[PDB]
Amino acid sequence: MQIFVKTLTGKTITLEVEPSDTIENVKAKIQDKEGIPPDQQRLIFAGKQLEDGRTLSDYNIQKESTLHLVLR
Ligand SMILES: [Zn+2]
Ligand SMILES: [Zn+2]
Ligand SMILES: [Zn+2]
Ligand SMILES: [Zn+2]
Repeated sequence: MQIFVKTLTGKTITLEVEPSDTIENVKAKIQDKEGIPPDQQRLIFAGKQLEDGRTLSDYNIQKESTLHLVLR
């Protein structure tokens, strides 16, 4: 599954993931791409705040879905 993560500046990160990847796994991948620490990352998909220990398929994230890094 290819997904897109937009940073707070709107830069697109493209990631290759599996349905069972956790959000914590996705935060690690974002750290590798952009140097953003996982504990500073907050992700949203379709208005939903994404929890570290749940999976992409738990949130119905699919091929070409876009997630956003946001502020609290
Ligand atoms: Zn894939
Ligand atoms: Zn696998
Ligand atoms: Zn994985
Ligand atoms: Zn795996």
